[PDB]
Amino acid sequence: ALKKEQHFFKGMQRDLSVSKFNPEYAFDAQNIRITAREHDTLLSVSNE
Amino acid sequence: IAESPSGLYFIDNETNSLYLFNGEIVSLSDKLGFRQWISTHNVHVNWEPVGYNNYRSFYDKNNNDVYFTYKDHCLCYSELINQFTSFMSYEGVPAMFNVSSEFYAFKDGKMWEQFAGDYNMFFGEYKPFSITFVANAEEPNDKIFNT
Amino acid sequence: QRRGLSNILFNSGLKVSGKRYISNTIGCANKWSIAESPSGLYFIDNETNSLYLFNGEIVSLSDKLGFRQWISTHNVHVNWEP
Amino acid sequence: NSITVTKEKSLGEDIDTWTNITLATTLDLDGDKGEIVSLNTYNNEIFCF
Amino acid sequence: RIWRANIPRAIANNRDRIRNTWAYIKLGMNTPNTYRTEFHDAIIHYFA
Amino acid sequence: KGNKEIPLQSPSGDPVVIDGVLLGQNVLNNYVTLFTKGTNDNIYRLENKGTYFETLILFSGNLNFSTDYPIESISVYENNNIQKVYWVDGLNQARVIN
Repeated sequence: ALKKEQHFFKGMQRDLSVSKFNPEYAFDAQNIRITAREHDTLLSVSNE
Repeated sequence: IAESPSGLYFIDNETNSLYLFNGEIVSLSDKLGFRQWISTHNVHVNWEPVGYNNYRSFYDKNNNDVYFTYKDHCLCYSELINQFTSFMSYEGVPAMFNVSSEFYAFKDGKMWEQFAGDYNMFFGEYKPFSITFVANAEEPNDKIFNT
Repeated sequence: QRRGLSNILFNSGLKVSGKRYISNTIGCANKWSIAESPSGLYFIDNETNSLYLFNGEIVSLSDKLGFRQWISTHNVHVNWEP
Repeated sequence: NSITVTKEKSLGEDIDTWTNITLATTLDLDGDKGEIVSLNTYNNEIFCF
Repeated sequence: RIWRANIPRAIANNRDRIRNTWAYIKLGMNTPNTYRTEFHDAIIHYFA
Repeated sequence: KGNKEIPLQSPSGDPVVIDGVLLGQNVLNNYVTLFTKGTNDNIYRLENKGTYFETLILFSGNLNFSTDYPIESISVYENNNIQKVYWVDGLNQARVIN
């Protein structure tokens, strides 16, 4: 196509206008863990 | 109110904020953008085990996770990164506590050892996981979202 | 302590004054993981799954340098014995 | 708005000081903020909500 | 999904465009209504 | 977002009309105490129920009150029965009300 955009997940953020949201955060997440637990999955979304 | 090495996490219903006292009061909800979520979920009624009405804050000593449980959701805050992680499927659980070097929870008259069963199986039931993220790149421009 | 770390105020007139807690929730449970050094006190807390360093303020070296998983997967309740 | 304080536990061959409440060392907070919702300790200091 | 409004022209002539080094731009609702109107941002196109 | 009127119903349920100009308020814990002037010099106690204010008229007389001297108050909660509201004008003596 024409353009792209990369999204990382440093945390979960809310309360911010959709026009001005930050791609580094997730708007809403259910049963995930972003810290490395039982495996080296830090800064990578992983299960509960 | 949940004690931790980092401070005292308490939720004030009067001011609609999730504070953290560590010598100075810091509003975590304002800092991390959760004013609306707490402002829309506050109630005057005090917490009691039969019906969750206000929040019930626990603390996972083994992993530095703070769970602000509610009657229909469980907002998890991680002190390792100082960020809210997810909306956990641990709602309506009366107790969540550490015994020695393991984290435990008590629901429906039984003790459930946490972080020990099969993935995506909470209290014997399968709960889904998801992640939502706004896609607004060059937001003045109108875009066709494709892949 | 097993879930505490205090500073025993002594000779700060040689009388043993009261104590002073540095952390009410963090404390070493295995005595033999404690190593003294000029930089501080390196101890491993099995309760919290971290490798701390006390130099006036408790700093989690495992979290700082990314070793949470390695210690969380290698902890045990049993005390050290030769 | 009132906090009673017991004696320091002797940890010697006598009674448990905590069970013996005499109300001889009370402390009253301001009544125009509200009732004492919670008492907590953090790093060698008591904090009252 | 983007609004675009032609900037008014001077009341004195009704022909001259708003030509100046700067200008005050004021959007508003003055008709009775009960809506929540999120207003994210506004781009102004000029000719320099 | 706009405002929503809250009816001032008495404990019997009848409407309670407030006399006139308000000089000051005071929220103790959940009781709002109004010091209003008008034809008389009134004091009210408003408790927010689910959808209405349970209004009581604690006094209706001639406590000399002026609009040029509004009210400033401090209110303490000692117990269920001793709930006081100390208030002062710039003109009259300091007063108390349970």
